[PDB]
Amino acid sequence: SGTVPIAEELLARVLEPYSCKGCRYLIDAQYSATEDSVLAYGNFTIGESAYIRSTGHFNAVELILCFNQLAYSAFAPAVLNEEIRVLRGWSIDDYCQHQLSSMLIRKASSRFRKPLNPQKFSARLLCRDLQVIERTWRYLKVPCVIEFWDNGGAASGEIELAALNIP
Amino acid sequence: SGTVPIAEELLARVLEPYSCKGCRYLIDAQYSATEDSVLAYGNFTIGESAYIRSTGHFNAVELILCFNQLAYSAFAPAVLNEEIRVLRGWSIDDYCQHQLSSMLIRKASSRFRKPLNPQKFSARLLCRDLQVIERTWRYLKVPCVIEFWDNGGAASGEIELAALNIP
Amino acid sequence: SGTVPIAEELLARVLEPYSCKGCRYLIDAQYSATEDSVLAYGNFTIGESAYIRSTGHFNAVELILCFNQLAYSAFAPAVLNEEIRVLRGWSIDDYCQHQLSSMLIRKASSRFRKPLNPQKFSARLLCRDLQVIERTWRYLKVPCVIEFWDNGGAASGEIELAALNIP
Amino acid sequence: SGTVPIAEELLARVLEPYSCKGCRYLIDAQYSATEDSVLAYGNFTIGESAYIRSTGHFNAVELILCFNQLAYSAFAPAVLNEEIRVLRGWSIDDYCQHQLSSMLIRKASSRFRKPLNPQKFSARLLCRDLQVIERTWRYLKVPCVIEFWDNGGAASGEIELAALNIP
Amino acid sequence: SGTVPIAEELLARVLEPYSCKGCRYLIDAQYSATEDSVLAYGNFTIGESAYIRSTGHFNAVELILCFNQLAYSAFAPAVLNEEIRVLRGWSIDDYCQHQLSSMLIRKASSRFRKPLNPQKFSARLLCRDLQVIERTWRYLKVPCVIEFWDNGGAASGEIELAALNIP
Amino acid sequence: SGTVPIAEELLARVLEPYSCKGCRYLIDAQYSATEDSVLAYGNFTIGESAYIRSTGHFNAVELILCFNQLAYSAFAPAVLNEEIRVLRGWSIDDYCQHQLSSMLIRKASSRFRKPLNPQKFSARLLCRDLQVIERTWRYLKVPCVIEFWDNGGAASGEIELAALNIP
Ligand SMILES: CCCCCCCCCCCC(=O)O
Ligand SMILES: CCCCCCCCCCCC(=O)O
Ligand SMILES: CCCCCCCCCCCC(=O)O
Ligand SMILES: CCCCCCCCCCCC(=O)O
Ligand SMILES: CCCCCCCCCCCC(=O)O
Ligand SMILES: CCCCCCCCCCCC(=O)O
Repeated sequence: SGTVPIAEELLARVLEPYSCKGCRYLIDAQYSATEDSVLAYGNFTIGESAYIRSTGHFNAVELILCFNQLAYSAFAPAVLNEEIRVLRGWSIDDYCQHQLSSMLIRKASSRFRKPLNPQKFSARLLCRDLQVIERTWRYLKVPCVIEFWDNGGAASGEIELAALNIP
Repeated sequence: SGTVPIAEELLARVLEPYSCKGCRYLIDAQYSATEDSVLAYGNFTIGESAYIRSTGHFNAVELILCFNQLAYSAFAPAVLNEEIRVLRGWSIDDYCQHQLSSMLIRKASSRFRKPLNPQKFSARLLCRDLQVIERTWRYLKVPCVIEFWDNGGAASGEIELAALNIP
Repeated sequence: SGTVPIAEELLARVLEPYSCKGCRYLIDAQYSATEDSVLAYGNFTIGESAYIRSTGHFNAVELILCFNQLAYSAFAPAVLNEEIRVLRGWSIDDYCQHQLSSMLIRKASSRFRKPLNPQKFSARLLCRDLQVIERTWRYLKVPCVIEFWDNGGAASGEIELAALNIP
Repeated sequence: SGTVPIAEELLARVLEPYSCKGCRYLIDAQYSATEDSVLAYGNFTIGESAYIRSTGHFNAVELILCFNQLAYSAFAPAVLNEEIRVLRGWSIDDYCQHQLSSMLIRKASSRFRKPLNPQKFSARLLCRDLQVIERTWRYLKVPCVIEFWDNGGAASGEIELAALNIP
Repeated sequence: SGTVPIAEELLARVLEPYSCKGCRYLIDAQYSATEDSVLAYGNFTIGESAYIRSTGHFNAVELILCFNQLAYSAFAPAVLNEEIRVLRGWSIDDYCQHQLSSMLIRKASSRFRKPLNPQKFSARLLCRDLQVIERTWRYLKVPCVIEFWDNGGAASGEIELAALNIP
Repeated sequence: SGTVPIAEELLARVLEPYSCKGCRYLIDAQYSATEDSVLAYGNFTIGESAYIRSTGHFNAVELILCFNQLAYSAFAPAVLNEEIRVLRGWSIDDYCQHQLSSMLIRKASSRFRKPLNPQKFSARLLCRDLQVIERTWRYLKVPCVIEFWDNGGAASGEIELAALNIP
């Protein structure tokens, strides 16, 4: 690993958009960062779906939901301790103002094996080769890789984000 | 096209899992079917996210949410008028009992261009080469293709479903 | 890891060429796959050499023998669940017809430290950057990397395969 | 060349470990030797694989198998006529007691072009710069170079042996 | 890992420049090597600073000191068992004559989180893409990556070495 | 420049941690200061390494060692004449009690060209945009820039310090 924990209450701030909806599923997380890469791990629980009755399983909607929360979370301390080069110039204040409106999934790719236990599961996340793209929109493009597990069970994805304001 | 409409109140039954959560986004839909293929079109609106505060845009979570609703919906009249061969033996009664627990996204692939207007948008859906797979689980595998639009804007995906009970 | 197990009796089918000769040495295996990569782990035992009297150690012939069995095995479920892109179009039926005649070692590179216990040992295998080469022969070229251990002990190799029919 | 033949029945003694398994493939051989080098040539045939069903081709396992037999064979008369300096002190009696347990492949490197006819083929072998290494094990290290042919067809390798007892 | 241990007394020889100054801090180490890469792990203790009174913590000077010792150490057995290609032609005798004068840090990059316990800590080291550069000086350039830990605590660096004589 | 000299015997007090170890290398220094910046110049000599036998050159360990001494030294008169705003409230008495335990290198970045003559060399140092950071630790963060020269020869670095007590 080589990863430090992230303070709850940085998390709780970052994920308040979901918590004020009872949709925070990330219990705690640990990160590590460089000039151009972040690695994070998180532990999750799903009490109830906000959107459908009750599947009694994991869903694909919740994979995404958990990826968002972890990515959101993993980039917080990086930005704060100013470890991401391309993002120096953002305070954490900047980051939390640009969460909802300014950070987008461009393309994504999911795979599903043994259905995850929505109750106790975990994820590992790695975003790499971050690079800024100027034009008709100027965005930081963020290639990500995530993997879930828990009872066996696994899922994964390669998702590319766009983050809209920067630097 | 070559597609018939689907009665609301078949829809309303099928999508009640989302409606009882205020998360039905499919306004109406039209389908067409064969031995082994379904084509559907739908019109959507998103009043508010159930899960996050307010993005003011479309999300990836909602792409999936809309795909589910349309697929769910498109297969309803097919099963009822017994047009899907591999599914003859299901009443619509069977179908609605197997919605939540028995129908799953195996793998999926999303693409996003001009952000969709979450207020008034539409989708076109095509599932093809349905085929049953017996083994440690016996499922109908369902290769799907969907495309959204509205103001320009587009998104799309190739998602493979597993449906768990049948025939 | 992030790897699922492989059913014996898929194995037993795939490795029957060796078993009908009492030369199956792979006890069980676990794999993981992508568009263009496979990772597998296996556990081995050698009862007796088929070819020489008795060395009382591991040999280089048996390194190869074990690599073959694991590679053979690791690609089976990938092909079956159609996870390898370049190989979609093969059923598992195709695969088992092309095992003996159509899958070849082009070049290889071995290293040997602490002699492996031929009785209880294990391997880790990773094939990557698979790519098809058309010409006077049309083959899928398969760059592989394997490592053995057990009592300490280690061996390894970088072997390139050619698989002759496809796609 | 500049090479003398090797008596069958020296061969037959040396390769009995394989013959008692029906795995002797070296038909006859010729050698030449110096203080510190051996050159050998051999002619081979493979009736059937001992280990797999039937490939109908050459394999990599059999390349090694043939290298072993030829190396084993080429060093026999050298040791007997006491031509290898570092090995004087071994009778041929010593040599045949240390075959199985005491002679090992450290590292190896194979290349494969036109598939060899397993029925009628030949090899040329050259081991050079033999040198003894004392330590936690005391071995004679033996850098070797071999090349096969037959119908065209070629294969080759640079293999390093360790021989464990000496002098 | 996949790494063998390194004999103390190879270490003790290699690190004598520091030991004769009471500044050897590497207790033991394990390595693994290829044509062009070395991986090593080590365990350290710092009894007292040689240079300053007493900080009661880890320092940056000691990070470097430990990196040197581990790199010095990790390359020893590689060179001896002649596993590094570009360095074949050096005996270990060559290596120990070129330690002090001929091996240099060109550029380096350090990061520090939770202060390391100078008493019991460890490191992981990986040097890769070694390549020789001829000119006004002819050096082997050696891109390295190291990471420390122990009580939590972490530090890391990307340091590039120049080694001056070779091959 | 625009810099005043610093009295030896302020130096000698500040650097006693190194001198009592025969590791003071700063001969004399000159500084200049503002509300939030210090500039210093120093002249150095290295009699012998404390830690290794004898390289006959400059090392990276000694770059750091010299940076510490100069930074340590440059901040002394600033604090004394109370010129650093964020540090007013420290006497020089405070400063010398917090040297060893309370002043740390967070991250650092070194570059090396023409090897410095360890006998007669000089440095130029500039720390800027000092700013206090409250939290789980409350530190003054100190971004620094240093450059060495002497016979040509140059080295440089951007090092960030943390100073732990203040104000
Ligand atoms: C500046 C890099 C930002 C990385 C974290 C953003 C991840 C958020 C994922 C998108 C969430 C959403 O679409 O609502
Ligand atoms: C029998 C074919 C069923 C096709 C409609 C099923 C689509 C439902 C998509 C999965 C929804 C979910 O994961 O909650
Ligand atoms: C299509 C990729 C096939 C990968 C598995 C083939 C590995 C078999 C190794 C060669 C065995 C032999 O030479 O008999
Ligand atoms: C003393 C030199 C011995 C040279 C002949 C030994 C070659 C045998 C090759 C290894 C065979 C094996 O691993 O079973
Ligand atoms: C030939 C590659 C040598 C790798 C080991 C050298 C590492 C030594 C680091 C430099 C030590 C010093 O500057 O005193
Ligand atoms: C209050 C600012 C203090 C600036 C001088 C501190 C520089 C000391 C550098 C760190 C020395 C060490 O790690 O031992």
